[PDB]
Amino acid sequence: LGTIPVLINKSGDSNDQFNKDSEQKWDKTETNEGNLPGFGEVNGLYNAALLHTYGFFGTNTNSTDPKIGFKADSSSSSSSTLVGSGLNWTSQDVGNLVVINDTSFGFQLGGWFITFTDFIRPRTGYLGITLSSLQDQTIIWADQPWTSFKGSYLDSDGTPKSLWDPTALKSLPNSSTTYDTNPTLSPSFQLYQPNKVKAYQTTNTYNKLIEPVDATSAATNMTSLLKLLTTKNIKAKLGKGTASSQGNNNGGGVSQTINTITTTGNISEGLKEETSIQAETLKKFFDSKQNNKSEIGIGDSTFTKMDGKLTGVVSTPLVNLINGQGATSDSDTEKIS
Amino acid sequence: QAVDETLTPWTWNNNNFSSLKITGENPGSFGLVRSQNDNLNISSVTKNSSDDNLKYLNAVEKYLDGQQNFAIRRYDNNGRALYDINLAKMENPSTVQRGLNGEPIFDPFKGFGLTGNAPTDWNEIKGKVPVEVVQSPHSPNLYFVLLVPKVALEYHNLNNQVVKESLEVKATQSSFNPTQRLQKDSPVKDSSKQGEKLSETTASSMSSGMATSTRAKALKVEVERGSQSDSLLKNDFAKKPLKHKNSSGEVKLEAEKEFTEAWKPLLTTDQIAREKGMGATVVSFYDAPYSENHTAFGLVDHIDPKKMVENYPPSWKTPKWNHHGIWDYNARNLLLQTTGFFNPRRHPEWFDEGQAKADNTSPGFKVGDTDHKKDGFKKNSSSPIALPFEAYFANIGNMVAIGNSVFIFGGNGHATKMFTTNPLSIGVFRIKYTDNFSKSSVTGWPYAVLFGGLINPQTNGLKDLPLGTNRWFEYVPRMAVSGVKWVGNQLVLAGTLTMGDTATVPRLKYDQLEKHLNLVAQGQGLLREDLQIFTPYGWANRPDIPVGAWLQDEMGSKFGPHYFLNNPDIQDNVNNDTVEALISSYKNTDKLKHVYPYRYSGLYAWQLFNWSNKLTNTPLSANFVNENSYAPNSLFAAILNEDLLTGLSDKIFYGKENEFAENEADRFNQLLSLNPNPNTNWARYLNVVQRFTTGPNLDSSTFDQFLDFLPWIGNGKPFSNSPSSSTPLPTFSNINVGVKSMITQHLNKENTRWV
Amino acid sequence: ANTFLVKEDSKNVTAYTPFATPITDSKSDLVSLAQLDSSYQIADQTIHNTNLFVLFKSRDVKVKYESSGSNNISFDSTSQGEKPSYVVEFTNSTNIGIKWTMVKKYQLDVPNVSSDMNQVLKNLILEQPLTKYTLNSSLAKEKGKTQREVHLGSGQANQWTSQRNQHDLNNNPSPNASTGFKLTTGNAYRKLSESWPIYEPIDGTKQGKGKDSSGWSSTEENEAKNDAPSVSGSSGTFNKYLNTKQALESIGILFDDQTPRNVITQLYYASTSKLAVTNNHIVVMGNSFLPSMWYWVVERSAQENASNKPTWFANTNLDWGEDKQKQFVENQLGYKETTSTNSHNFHSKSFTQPAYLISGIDSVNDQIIFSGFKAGSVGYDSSSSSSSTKDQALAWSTTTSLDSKTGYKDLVTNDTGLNGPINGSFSIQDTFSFVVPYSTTGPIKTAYPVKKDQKSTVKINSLINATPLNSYGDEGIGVFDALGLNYNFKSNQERLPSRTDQIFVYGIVSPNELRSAKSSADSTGSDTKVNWSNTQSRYLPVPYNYSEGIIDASVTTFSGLKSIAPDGFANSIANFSVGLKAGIDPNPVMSGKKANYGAVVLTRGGVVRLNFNPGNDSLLSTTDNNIAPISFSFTPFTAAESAVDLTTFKEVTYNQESGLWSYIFDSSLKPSHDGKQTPVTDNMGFSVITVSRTGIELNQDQATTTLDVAPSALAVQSGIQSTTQTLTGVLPLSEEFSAVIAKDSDQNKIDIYKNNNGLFEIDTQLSNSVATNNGGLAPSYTENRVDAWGKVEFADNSVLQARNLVDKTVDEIINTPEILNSFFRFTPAFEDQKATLVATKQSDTSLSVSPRIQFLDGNFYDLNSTIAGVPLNIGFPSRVFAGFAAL
Ligand SMILES: CC(=O)N[C@H]1[C@H]([C@H](O)[C@H](O)CO)O[C@@](OC[C@H]2O[C@@H](O[C@H]3[C@H](O)[C@@H](O)CO[C@@H]3CO)[C@H](O)[C@@H](O)[C@H]2O)(C(=O)O)C[C@@H]1O
Ligand SMILES: [K+]
Repeated sequence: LGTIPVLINKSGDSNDQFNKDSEQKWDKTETNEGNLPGFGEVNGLYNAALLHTYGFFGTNTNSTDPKIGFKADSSSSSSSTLVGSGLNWTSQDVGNLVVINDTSFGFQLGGWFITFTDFIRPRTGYLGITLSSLQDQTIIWADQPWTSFKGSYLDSDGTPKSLWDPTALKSLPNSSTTYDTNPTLSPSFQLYQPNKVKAYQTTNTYNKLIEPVDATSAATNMTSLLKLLTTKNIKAKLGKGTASSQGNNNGGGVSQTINTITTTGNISEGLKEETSIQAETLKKFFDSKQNNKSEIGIGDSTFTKMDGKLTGVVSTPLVNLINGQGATSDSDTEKIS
Repeated sequence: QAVDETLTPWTWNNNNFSSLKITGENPGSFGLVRSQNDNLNISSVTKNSSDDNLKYLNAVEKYLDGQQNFAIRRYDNNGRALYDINLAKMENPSTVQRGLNGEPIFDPFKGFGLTGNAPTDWNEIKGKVPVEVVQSPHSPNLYFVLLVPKVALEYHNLNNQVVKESLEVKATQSSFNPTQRLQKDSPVKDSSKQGEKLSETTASSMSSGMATSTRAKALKVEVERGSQSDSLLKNDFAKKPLKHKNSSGEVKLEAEKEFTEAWKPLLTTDQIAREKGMGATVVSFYDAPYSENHTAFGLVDHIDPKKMVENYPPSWKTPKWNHHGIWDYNARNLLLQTTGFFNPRRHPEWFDEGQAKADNTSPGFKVGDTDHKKDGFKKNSSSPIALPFEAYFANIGNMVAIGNSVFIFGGNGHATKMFTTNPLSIGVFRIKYTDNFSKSSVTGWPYAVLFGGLINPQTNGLKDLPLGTNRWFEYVPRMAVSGVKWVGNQLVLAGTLTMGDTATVPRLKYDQLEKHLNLVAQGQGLLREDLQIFTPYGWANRPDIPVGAWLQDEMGSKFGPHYFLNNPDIQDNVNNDTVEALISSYKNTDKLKHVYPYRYSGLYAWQLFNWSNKLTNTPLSANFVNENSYAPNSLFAAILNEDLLTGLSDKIFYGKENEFAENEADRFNQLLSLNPNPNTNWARYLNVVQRFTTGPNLDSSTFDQFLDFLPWIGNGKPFSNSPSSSTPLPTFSNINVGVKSMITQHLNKENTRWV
Repeated sequence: ANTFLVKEDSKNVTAYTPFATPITDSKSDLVSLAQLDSSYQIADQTIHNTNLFVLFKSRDVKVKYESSGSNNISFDSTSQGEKPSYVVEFTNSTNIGIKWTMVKKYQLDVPNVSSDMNQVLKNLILEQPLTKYTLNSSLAKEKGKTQREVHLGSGQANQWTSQRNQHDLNNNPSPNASTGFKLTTGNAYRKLSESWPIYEPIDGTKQGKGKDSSGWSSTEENEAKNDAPSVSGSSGTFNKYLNTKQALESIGILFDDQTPRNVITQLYYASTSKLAVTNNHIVVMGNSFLPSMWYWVVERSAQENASNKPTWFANTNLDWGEDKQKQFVENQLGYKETTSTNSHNFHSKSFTQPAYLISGIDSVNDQIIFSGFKAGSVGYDSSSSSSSTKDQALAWSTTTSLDSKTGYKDLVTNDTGLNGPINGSFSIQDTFSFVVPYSTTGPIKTAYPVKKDQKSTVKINSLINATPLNSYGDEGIGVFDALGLNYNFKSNQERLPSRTDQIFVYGIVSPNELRSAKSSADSTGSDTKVNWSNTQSRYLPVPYNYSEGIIDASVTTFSGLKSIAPDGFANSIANFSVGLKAGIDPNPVMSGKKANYGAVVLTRGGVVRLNFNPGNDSLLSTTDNNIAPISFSFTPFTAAESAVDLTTFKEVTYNQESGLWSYIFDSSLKPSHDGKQTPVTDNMGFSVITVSRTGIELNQDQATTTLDVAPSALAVQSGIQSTTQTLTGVLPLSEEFSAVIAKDSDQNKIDIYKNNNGLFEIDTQLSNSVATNNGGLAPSYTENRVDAWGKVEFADNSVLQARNLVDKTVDEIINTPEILNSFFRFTPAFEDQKATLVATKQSDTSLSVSPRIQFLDGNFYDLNSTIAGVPLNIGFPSRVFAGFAAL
């Protein structure tokens, strides 16, 4: 769903900025210049890498550097909060279960279609899952995005398909009307609290756990971060918040999952071990395949546009009808009476 | 009767249904349609301050009966429309006439025989909209349809001062600050009651041991019933030498001083059951595409909330209480958390009074009196779990038919979800037919008992997930449901699922809340997040030390031998000479247990490995359960016993084997498991799942490698970062992060070279 | 045989129809017919090629052991206790009804005893039998000397590292490993010539006399008696001792008044409990209650008046899966030496595992399948005088170390505990374990705890336990060994097995193998040996969830372990097994492959599947030694199957059509009185457990010639149960239906249970329909009623004219069964019940028809049907149709 939160000290606002260069040291994780938080971080993962993949600092996601991030300093006491990723999807955004044949089935889940191809008959060296992602930025950066999904269905050419309409989205319950709405109630908003933390050691920084301090008055030092809690303010600083997103103005239509064969999802050379640890040989197996993910069963759904509104579909064992149109003369059967 | 082109097909957000493919003797389609017209001003139905919701909801249904039309037309095998079926408007409605053996009288060109009179309750079914359709697997021309009030579609288009969020936005006139809503102040030692603490063991039994030390001994805990009519003779788990802060009044969960306009359901479970127009309905019907009498009704059933709520487990009468009871209740209330396993401070969607009961008071047990021996007895409950309007329509949708029966697995919840409110499918309804389809019956049951047979052998994914349970159904699984369908010969379920709460299994030391604001806010319902957060510096030595034991080092000057901060480097070494002083002497009895003078410690995985509701190799085994999730936090799909789902009886019977202990003497020697009683049947329902799946068929750090391989949808870039000195690092996996070194110097300094 | 045999009591077998009615005059006193006296009862019976084979044993039997001379085991001729147990072959002599007549009668004689054997037997000592009412704390025995006390002595483990090379304990990290358990306190141990007591200690750590025979009878027996007096309708306190006399009678212990008979007698009486029959042999084995030390291979050719001899298990080598697994068991049997004198045990005289707790026994094709639990056998120091291990059993955990390379083969061949103690308690870093963390100057040495000095002068004799535990020592490793709770700390946590405690044993025995056994048993002079090479063993602990409150994360031991055991046993540490039964899969196998067969057996907490290769009648194996011997699969019980009292097992049937096993529990088998002498009042009713196969079976298609996943079974409590009725019999008519015959008060009643999607429920209308037989053998027919025969309405005669069938002749119509199905409309009583019309020519112009209708058992009945040759005369109608042409 793309909605793992990130921990922040610094926003894109005047004198509040954090830099891609001369302020982060990927080669020196032993010291504060590696910017590892040591408190308030999401478990299992790493915050600065997640911020880089989101592109909150550097030109990775936008035509100019947004300068949003986290820094560890040895000169003073400091404050932070979690913020959202910029995306408004949620785990309740699950659509139709569809069955493809005697053993394979899948469903829509937000911007993805997922397939559980091997669950009925497992095999060695197969990962058991396939995934297809939507591409349209006008859907992915929407404020209530699942309202644009019009349904998912099996089709008589042998693939699952889905419908979308970028004209179906609507505004939040109010337009702020008269005051500065910092807490805009919306599907990725939360009342994240201040964390307040002592100065980091300049060397041997991570030899002990990092120590928090009384946060009960800390909000006064971090007003830029409190404004950045609302996803629309994140999107505005990332350049996604208005018509600068570009692409299709309308462009509703049909989406389809990636092509598949009996070899799809076979990863037998990345599975098992005989020299090292299994994740590391799978990492070697993935590194040459980063540009060729479709044979792993991972990729983007293909898409075609339609004219007018999309409202829904109705289905038959021979054909699928869109808005109830698409019927034919049944030309192979005309001569029988 | 005949087709009207002004109605157009549509998809409901809650189940994503829009058409059924008919199969067998006469193929084609049924599909939902609605009127195309714009400018639906529902806000014109004005709401006064002096009255309840029911007359407003009936005025909205009466308004929508004028402003819109809805229908379920048939189509042929190529999609040509045949007849209209606007259920609010169709001419001469009738049930089908029967022979003496229950069979409907029929001849394909004539169609069915019609009795000339409508089914039961026709005067209140005619306002409802159909939202899902299915076909009988074994009976010809026989179909089933599910219907709801039109507000179950229009819920987000109703006016905002009645369809509110569970949290207020505020005017922000003093500027915004997220700390102003949080109850935050930490508890303290009682200035007039310091002496009631656990006693130190004055002499400790030898047990054929030999070693000795200078350190202070283990602390005794004792419980026994005595002879008095309303008191124990001892009850050391119920001691209370800590008390809450005073900061312009006492800090506690007290809903009436926080919620000035408390959020509440559109209707209560006891309203929806009795106001027959507001409950959901299923009907059977008969259809043939080319007959004179082409369509007519069978029978009508109410999807009555009481047929689900009266099938909730006995503990769901007291969601503020759990099988650990008094010490856990006090430790949660001292940390300002939800007590029990399901209270409305986190989960208001299942309670008839919503936020107005968001408190730890009167848990169905006697607590907070002047004597620890007087606390700890069963009494009348203040608030049971219900099925109010919002949770009710999230439990509606996703149908299937099996034998002489049909089911409702509930939706994804997009009928009734709001940005701070998370209603879900909490179980399954079944409708069953009898006397050769002359009669019918209706029931439902929660997923909490139906999933009770889950074990580690039943998945090809990762092991030990927070999906386990025991003789008390205090774990409460619920889902956003993708659907139920036949995968060849196998009946399969899919969706997203709630685990147990993984974010609060580690637990704070009592004083430090003012430097841990997010970790308390995540328990308070103020932050509705289910992700695990790194916080180890403030945790206690174990989650399960009783509140009478904590106050043994208020200075920290001994590093709290029985209870201290979780740092991993300064754990007490058991060595082998050490154990005789710290554990290898303190034997328990049928009335005596101990708290050890040992500095336990460990990070997040060791916390979950000991106190999460983990799966195991045998059912009903999980003695520890923490709390239940805010939202779905797992993928889920499963293979079901379609036979057992057909064979199980309509009514589940629980008994005293599922009750909490009546007083604390029965809690001290508490039975972990029991055989079903002769009248009860709950143990039959445990085995409806054959197999389940949760993600890729990958083991250990290999799964974190898949997490790094997939692209982020906001930019098309994989979290592994490798497809382009001073290059960036990955987030989930540890490969190429930091530097390599040999583990030969760690812990035991052995086996590493070969195993 | 279209019938079911029902044991009405200890002497009488009656034949029943599928209509749950006795065949008239069929009821037969098989004891009287065997020309046996009124003291004999039926133990077990079986059908082989249509004849009935019966095992009979006598309540009057008295066996003796005299350690001198050498016809050491014999019956007691004086009085009237020369009452050996018999197998008898009966044939049905009539073709109408049942007249059992006797064919062949075989006496089961007492074992020969070699010189070598009688030297072990001299000082062989045996634990008092486990019962219903035995507690975790009854079993528990006082902890013996540490390895480093035995050797170095009273003195120090500051010298443990200086000294362990001079006692062949090089690199041994376990000075505090236990050498075993004391025989001065606990469960009574007794020689073959002595008697077990009726009293069991509540805390055997304190309250028994163990093997202190002499001490029991002059001190502690009066205490037990005053504390736990037999009922006499007395009542006492039961503070220190249960009184299990009635629980004892229940499991087949015999008595002169209030005293049990000698051990050798109870051994013989138990030994003759189960039977199986092949073309060439009768094999007879013991019950699940006492250890058995011998089994019978009778040659069916045996002359009329012969004395068939039992083969000793001490003379029967099994394959335990790998040679090491044998060594583990044999090493712990006792001390071997050329250097010692008069110090005789099973190991020192080159015998193997001497005793099994046998699950039961069956035949498929010409093969005997058995299974059971290795009965604990260890050495014990019977020395007299400063012997440190005096009056001590010599036993140790043999549980695989933590560092063991994983994969089954490695686990069970790990050198850990092979020749002596190694296991106790270990606190590496801060991670407690009972099992050695590793198994460096060189490799770790284990040694047998008899100090090198006393090696010449020491007296290590053999004992046998009442259970599958070798080691009763009241330390934490004992609980973990018994409950299956030792685990490694690697990236899989595969559970660390013992190879001496809780060891299950099964095999398939060929007719040549039974031929050696008969050869061992007839051997002149010395002990001849038998290899059974189609066997395996498996660590099979009792489930840990049958206990409470075990400490981890005052370690809990046997004397303090808390039982919550649902399956009718007080104790939650000693495994049990009952009702082994084999069966041919009815599911077709690919042509040119032979029919599949398995067996199943119940153990505490689960069903076990034994799997075979019909090709060469072998245990199923696969190529990899990583996956575990694929001959065995364990499927755990749910709450419902766990709740059944396994000590009430009555009988197990297999049905070849359904491919399903039926396990019948009868609560009338419960003893009269508790260990506290409280009347037992839940002794009414019964229960059925249905076992089916699960998985991919051998030889479905080219893929299933090779298998690397063991087929398994599934036990389901079916719904057929009662806490009110007294059972007579359960007839599994079909997958869809069972008939129960019971008495509410004192007359027999027929209930029909109908399978509803895997769950059986009573059908009261079908019960009433079937039970309404009006004294006939089968349910009444009524024209106007949907009864057991459904309902048949005939067409009017006017159908012939209307359909122009008058132009057809009688012979045409009579050879056109689809035309004559149009002469009636049928209403089935149960789904998919079928019926046809049989036609009979009556004249040139007319015929009659008469329905042929399926009953509950899937079989068709009509006017001419018989059971056992007796016409049923059910009462189907006949209906003339007339007006057909002659051509
Ligand atoms: C089952 C068992 O006996 N475990 C023993 C372990 C085991 O060998 C190691 O954990 C494996 O790595 O060894 C212990 O003892 C080693 C130390 O003993 C000290 O002497 C103590 C003795 O341990 C105690 O039982 C009685 O007092 C003695 C002092 O007079 C030595 O001083 C020290 O150098 C070590 O050799 C252990 O783990 O500590 C004991 C375990 O019981
Ligand atoms: K009849």
